Parts: sequence; structure tokens; C-alpha cells
Amino acid sequence: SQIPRLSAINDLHKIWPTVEEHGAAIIESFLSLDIVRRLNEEVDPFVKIEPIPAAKTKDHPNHVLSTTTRLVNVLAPISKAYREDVLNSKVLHRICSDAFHVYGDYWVLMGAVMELAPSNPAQPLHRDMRFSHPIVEYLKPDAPATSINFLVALSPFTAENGATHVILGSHKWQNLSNVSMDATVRALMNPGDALLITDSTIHCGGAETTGTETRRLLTITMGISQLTPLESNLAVPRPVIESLTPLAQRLLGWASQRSAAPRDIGLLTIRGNSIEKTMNLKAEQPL
Ligand SMILES: CN1C(=O)c2ccccc2NC(=O)[C@@H]1Cc1ccccc1
Ligand SMILES: O=C(O)CCC(=O)C(=O)O
Ligand SMILES: [Fe+3]
Repeated sequence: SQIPRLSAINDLHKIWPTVEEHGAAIIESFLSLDIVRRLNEEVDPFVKIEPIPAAKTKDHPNHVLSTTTRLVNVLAPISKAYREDVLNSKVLHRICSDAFHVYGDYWVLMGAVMELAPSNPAQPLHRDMRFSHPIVEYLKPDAPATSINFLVALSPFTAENGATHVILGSHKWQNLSNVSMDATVRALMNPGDALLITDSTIHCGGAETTGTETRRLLTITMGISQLTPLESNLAVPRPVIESLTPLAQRLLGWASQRSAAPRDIGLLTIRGNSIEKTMNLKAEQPL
């Protein structure tokens, strides 16, 4: 049984129901190739200078990722394509509002480019969020997913170059005794395609077997606004913030947030008023 493949335009309403049922779907042409090109060009130098995940100069080293992984997050100050095109993706927002409506507003838990060096080994099969949000393990097993992960190919995903592994249905597994690479299927994808999984989907990056190809992806973990993002936009220059849409501002933590509770009293408010109202935060002011 293979990962279902859906069109970003044609099949839009089918995407989240497909993930909710099977734990994974491939969104074909999630980002256009022109956006992929621009993202790539804009993040390239930051990828090249990024040290190892656990670099000694970091005061929050990532000890989990392999030394042949590079991960660059807080993309808004680096990439116009990301902060305009990606953060405003209609497809992305329709899926997130489909996924998160029971909880409320959602935001970017982390937007990162990952680049894997040739011969990068397969990651251990895993669910996300367990090195950041242990609260998630305490959720009842039937609780709606509180985060999801769009793994967007910025270069080709093939079985040979380490395309992601997923276990279909594994987001509903309580008993993990059956986890093995035996149960996986691959996300074979063209640049701009996205693999969409939930925080309970068991998955892993694949083994890069060519010894030559450098695989790159954009991972967008979207999560309910009641959960703290893994990354901070607090240091993004205010001019950059004020060039965004209000929606993009909210996604980066530069706006207040709402839950779905009928009498919701809000998140990140100030004596009854929003961040953006208190600070008189402008939007869509070009640089
Ligand atoms: C550790 N880890 C990340 O760094 C990561 C990277 C991109 C997007 C999400 C994310 N969150 C995570 O929880 C993963 C978990 C993991 C990663 C590699 C091997 C085993 C487990
Ligand atoms: O490399 C991949 O395709 C998967 C990345 C991943 O699962 C993670 O880093 O949490
Ligand atoms: Fe993962």
C-alpha cells in the first residue's frame, strides 16, 4: 500500500482527510518550481555556513540529527520566497485549518531547510515532537493531532538518494512492537512536492545510497498556537516583520492568537488587546 498522492489544486479538500486516515499523503506540486528555485537560491549560503547540529558553539545543540545533516530554521529573515509565498500558501492554510479547527489558531512551530550530505544514513524511525514537547506524549491516543509536518522536496526524492520512509496507519498505533523498516513505504517526490505527516506518523529520512547526491527539503511543522514553537522570530528585524501579511505575522508569533473555545480569551494578549493592536504593528509595508 503506497502513500496516496493528491493534487494541490484539484484534490485540495481531500488532503487532510487523507492524512487523518492514512497518516501520510504526498501533495504534488505543493510549491511551484519557481518558488523552489527562489527558496534554494536564498537559503544556499546559510546552508553552506551552517555547522553540525551539535556544534560546540551552539548553546542549544541538536544532538539527535546526524553530523551529515544541516538544518537552517528562522527562515523569514533569510528568504523572501518563504516569508511571502510559503507562509501565505493557500494550500497550506486550507490544510492547517482543516487539521486544527478543533483547537483554534495554528502557527509555525518550525520552518527549516534540511540538507543531507551524500551518504547520509537513514534516520531511526520516529515520531516528531518528542525532543521538544513531552506534553504531546500525555495526550489521549485519540486526541486530534496538535501538529503536522510538511516535508517539501527542494530537490528530487528517490529511493536511491534517501527519500523519506513512512509507515501508513502508524499515527494510530499504540503498540509499537511492529515498527520496522519492513513496514515502510517511500515518498518519491519531485521538487515542490510535499510529504504531509502528523506528529504521530512514524517516519524516517532514508539512506542516501548514491554517495553523490545532496538531498534538500523544506520542513514546515505547523501546530496549534497553544504549543510553543521550536524556533523564535523575536530577533527578526521589525522592518521584515512589517513587510509580511497579518497572517504571516501571526504564524511567526508577531500577533496574538485565538483558541477555538466558544468564549476564547486568547493567547499572547495584552490587557485585553492584541500584540498587533498594542504595538501598532504595520503589515505589508515593503522594504
Ligand atoms: C530531532 N528532530 C528534529 O531535529 C527535527 C527536524 C526537522 C523537523 C522536525 C524535527 N523534530 C523532531 O522531533 C525530530 C526527531 C528525530 C530526528 C531525527 C532522528 C530521530 C528523531
Ligand atoms: O530526511 C527526511 O526526509 C526526514 C526528516 C525527519 O524526519 C526529521 O528530521 O524529523
Ligand atoms: Fe521527523
